[PDB]
Amino acid sequence: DIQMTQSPSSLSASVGDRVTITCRASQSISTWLAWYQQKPGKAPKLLIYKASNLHTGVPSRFSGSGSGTEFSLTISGLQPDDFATYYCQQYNSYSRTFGQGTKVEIKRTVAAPSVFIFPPSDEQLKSGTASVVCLLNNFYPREAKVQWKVDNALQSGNSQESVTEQDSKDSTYSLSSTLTLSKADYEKHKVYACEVTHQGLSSPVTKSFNRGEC
Amino acid sequence: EVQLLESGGGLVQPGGSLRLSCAASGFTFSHYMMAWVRQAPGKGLEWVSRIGPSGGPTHYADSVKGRFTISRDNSKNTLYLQMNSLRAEDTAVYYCAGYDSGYDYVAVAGPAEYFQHWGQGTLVTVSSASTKGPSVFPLAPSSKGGTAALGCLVKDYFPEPVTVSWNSGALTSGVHTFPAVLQSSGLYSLSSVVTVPSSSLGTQTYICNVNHKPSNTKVDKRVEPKSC
Amino acid sequence: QGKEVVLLDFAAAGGELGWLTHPYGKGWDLMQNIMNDMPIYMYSVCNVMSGDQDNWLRTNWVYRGEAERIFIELKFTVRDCNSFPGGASSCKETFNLYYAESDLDYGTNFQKRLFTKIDTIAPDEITVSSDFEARHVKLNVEERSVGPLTRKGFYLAFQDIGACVALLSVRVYYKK
Repeated sequence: DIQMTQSPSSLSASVGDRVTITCRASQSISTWLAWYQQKPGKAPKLLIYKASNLHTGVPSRFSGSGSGTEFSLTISGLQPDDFATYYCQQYNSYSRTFGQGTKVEIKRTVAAPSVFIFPPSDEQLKSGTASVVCLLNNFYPREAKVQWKVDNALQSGNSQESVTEQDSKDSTYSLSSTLTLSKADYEKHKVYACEVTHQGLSSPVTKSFNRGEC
Repeated sequence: EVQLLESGGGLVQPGGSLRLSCAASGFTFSHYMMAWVRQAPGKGLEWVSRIGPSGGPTHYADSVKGRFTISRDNSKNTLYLQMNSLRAEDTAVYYCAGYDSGYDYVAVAGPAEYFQHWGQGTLVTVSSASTKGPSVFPLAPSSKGGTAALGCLVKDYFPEPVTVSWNSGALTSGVHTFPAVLQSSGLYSLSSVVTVPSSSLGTQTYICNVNHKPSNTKVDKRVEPKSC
Repeated sequence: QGKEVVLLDFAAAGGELGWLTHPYGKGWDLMQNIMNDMPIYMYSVCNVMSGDQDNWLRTNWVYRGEAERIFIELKFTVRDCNSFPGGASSCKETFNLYYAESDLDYGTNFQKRLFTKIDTIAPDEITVSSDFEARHVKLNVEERSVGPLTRKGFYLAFQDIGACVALLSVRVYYKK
């Protein structure tokens, strides 16, 4: 089949900027390419078709170019509501394949996360299970590493992570990782540390606690 | 004024079936090519199927072929999708989409077509889980100089969503309620956190209010910070 | 025999022949398509809703040789205006064929004011909306000629004024 490949997969821009997103076909598709916008929790909307024709109603700050293999969407003078995900779709064949997406995010200053760690509650520890929680709070670039350690010993397969979308106030992200263990395992050990690596930190920050003594 | 409304979405066991509907209004439905496109949670868009104006030519994505059927009733202005032998992988928002040649300003038609108009979509969850209320547990801090964070862990519920507020809505600033994550067991888990000055901790009351409509769970959980 | 001698043959170039378009960006564009299990290239424009359209396509400079009179055969499709809701007053179904002669090749320097009109070209068969959706193509053939040529070479040009037109063949010849 014809595969579509969008670049970059994410992009950071400020309002007023001019940004260009790329779409490449693994084989030729003439000019039969369409571009769509999608904001979160909403249906997509057509922006461009024919690989350069503007749909009715679509602002003229969007423009598309290309043919055969290489295509391009350009947005000049980003407005606040152009931060969204953009998809391409080829319609040269019946498979009607779309690209994976390009997310246009808002650009912002570097910001280290404030990091907190939470032991499991006495109420859960009744239930026979036990969850420890790390929180990274208000940081820019979304990229970070989070490492659980138990009695100073590395954990894997044992945790799940979750990130919020960009804050509408200060354009930061927050992240939480939950380390889930059985009660019997938990009661065995003492130091539950949370180690965090991130660009705004000149070195990795650790928050820890010892079960039994505050 | 072109309007498309999907319905029929909901929860179904693996191997089960479901039939979706799209109610169109504000245009001459009989002249449009109609399609379904879907979107697995956290993922991209995937064309599912299409049908011509007359009920005409039908095509299916290789991942759906032999299991799904598309049809239309041009006198009820309604589009249908019969989904059989469903699997966890078919879990998605299903979108109704339309194309009409009268707004396609090109001298010669492309071979496949593109989507001018989209409905708002309907969620199909295929899963062997049944409804189940969450446990709600506090995330307590201690007493350390600076700002402190504090929270609620809403754990082991099916299905989505859950709502959380703090102090019955009186506390709105710096609340972060995270996206739910599906656990290995099939149930969801989520945390809600707020930051607060640590000087508050001995003095100000912090209660999270969690509601889970599907099971009628409402719980006000106090979060008591830890002291020595 | 009165053999024909071909001076320019668009379809025969197989998509390798780029012509000048003016305004650059909006207006005519080269595209590719399959007709009769064969790849066919065409210049195309379909700006039928805005109604201030003045889009020009210009051939390459063609050497005249011994030709004193030339014959221009066009093959084209045009879509039915009535196939576009809200296009009553903006949509057209004709285009204009122009030419200009010169001793030198002006390259990308396009001066539409030096061009004289040969004719309005109009289709005998529009492409109605069920033809379009079935991917059948109503081909029209129109021939014109222009009188004694004097300079070393010539251009031909096609002005779109708001029609939905696809130009598949442009053949210029003289009769020996």
